[PDB]
Order: sequence, then C-alpha cells, then structure tokens
Amino acid sequence: EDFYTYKFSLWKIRIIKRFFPTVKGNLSSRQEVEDLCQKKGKIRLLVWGSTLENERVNFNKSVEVYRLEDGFIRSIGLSIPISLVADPIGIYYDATKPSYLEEILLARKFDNVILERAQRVIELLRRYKRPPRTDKKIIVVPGQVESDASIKFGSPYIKTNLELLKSVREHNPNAYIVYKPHPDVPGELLKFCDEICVNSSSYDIISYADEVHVLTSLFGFEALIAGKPVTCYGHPFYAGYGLTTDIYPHPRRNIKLSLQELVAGALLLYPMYVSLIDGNRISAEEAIFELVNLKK
Repeated sequence: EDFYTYKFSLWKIRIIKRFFPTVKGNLSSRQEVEDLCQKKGKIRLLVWGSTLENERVNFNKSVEVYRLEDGFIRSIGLSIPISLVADPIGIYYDATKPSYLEEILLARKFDNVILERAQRVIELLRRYKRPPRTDKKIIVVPGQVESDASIKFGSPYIKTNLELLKSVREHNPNAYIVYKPHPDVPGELLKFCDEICVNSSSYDIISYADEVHVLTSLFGFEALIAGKPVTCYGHPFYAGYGLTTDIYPHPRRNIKLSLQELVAGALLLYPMYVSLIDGNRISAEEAIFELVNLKK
C-alpha cells in the first residue's frame, strides 16, 4: 500500500508500475483521495503533469503528491518509456512553483565523479546525433503545440508561436529566421520568418543554425548539449542558469551553472531509468546504450 495513481489510464498504470512496482490502486476523484487519506493516515498519490493545477484541486499535507512526466533521454534525438520523471515537490516545466530539479541544481552537490559521467553523456549524445547560403545570422525557431502545459506554467508572457515568431523578429531584424513547426500540428507566419522548414531531420537543422530561439521547448535543451547558443523567450527548466540568454528574467533563479552541472542534474539525478530488456534500474548511460543498440 505504498503508491496510488490519480486518474491514470490502464495502459499508463502498467507503464508506471515498471518504475513503481508497489502501485496499489487508481483513485478517480478528489473525494476518493480524501477518503483514503484519513483512512490510512497518509497516502502517496501519483499524478500526471499539471492535472491537479488544471482542476484547481489541492489536498492536505498528508497527501504526498508525486508529479510524473516522461523522461528527457527518451525524447532528445536518438514508445515504451525508458525514462520517467517523478517530482515530489513540483514539476520541471512549472516555473511558477519550485521543482525538485530546481532544488537539485541549487544545492548543486556535484562531486568529481558525477561530472565525469555528465561529460560522457554530452559526448555520447552529440555523436548519436536545406541550409540557406546567406550573410545573415541563421536563427531557428522550433514551434510547439500551444496547448502544452510547459507554455501555460512555463511561459510568463508569450503564449503562441506567432507571438514567439513576432518577438524573435523584433529582437533580430536582419537575421535569417527559419520556423520549424511542431510535427503534431502559414501566410501570417512568413510575415516574420523567412522560410518554414516543414521537414527534413530536426536535430540536423540545429547544426546549420547559428542560434536557437525557443519558448519552452525541450528542443532548446538539446541545442545546449550540441553547443549552439540558445535564446529563451519563456522559462524552460534550463533557463535562468546563465547557459541561455533569457529574454524575460526568471524570478527565482540566480545561480550560474555549467553545461555539466545542468546535465548531471537534469539527466543523471532527476529522472528514473528502467531497462527495456530486463526491467531493472539502470544509469542514464546504460539507457542511452540500450536505445543506441535498439536502432541497429
């Protein structure tokens, strides 16, 4: 009777059980959470993303809430998740409230050994992964799905791709702006971007770019690993740490971090990793090795 899930689908419950083998039951309403809590003194609730904030539901302090989300490595370039994020304080894309990732990076107790792995992971990612000929600075803007939670709780001002593309052009009047729209979703876009790169190879649009300008896209964290300068127009999890030139300052972040500190925190300590083959907990490096040995 260790963990409970909040409004998870059956398929999602089985996936979560890989990371939490002690999942016991699925609570389907706030009343069921309150009834079970005073029945057992305290409960551990598994919630997905900003589900509680979207419902404006708050529980007493005896309901320990874990906010779940997909990992970072399963997504950045290289279906059944190999990585899972379990945040007991908040969630990484919510810049309005503290997150456990933010507390890790602030405490920044990173010994010499974990900095080595972070440098190995950076080198590993860069290796496991059209362009206009002009004199202008090449700027790339990855579009997002506007209904995403990272824009709602992670962008303090800009909320649309059009406002992003607008704001990008206002700050860069002469640069060559190419808009890469999000796959999962035109005439007014071209009034601020030069061309619209509708396909060819995401991560291999980064290498042709001089700078990457994003709102809250995880795409910008991949650009940091690739070493390309990135400007943030919102407040993603990698913003505020001086690695990115932030348009709007983060109201709660003062620390200047290195790329290894960011990687060691965001990729190595923050998310969980479970092997796809045997189901055991593995390191972020073994997770990359498994995904790398999966494609060939």
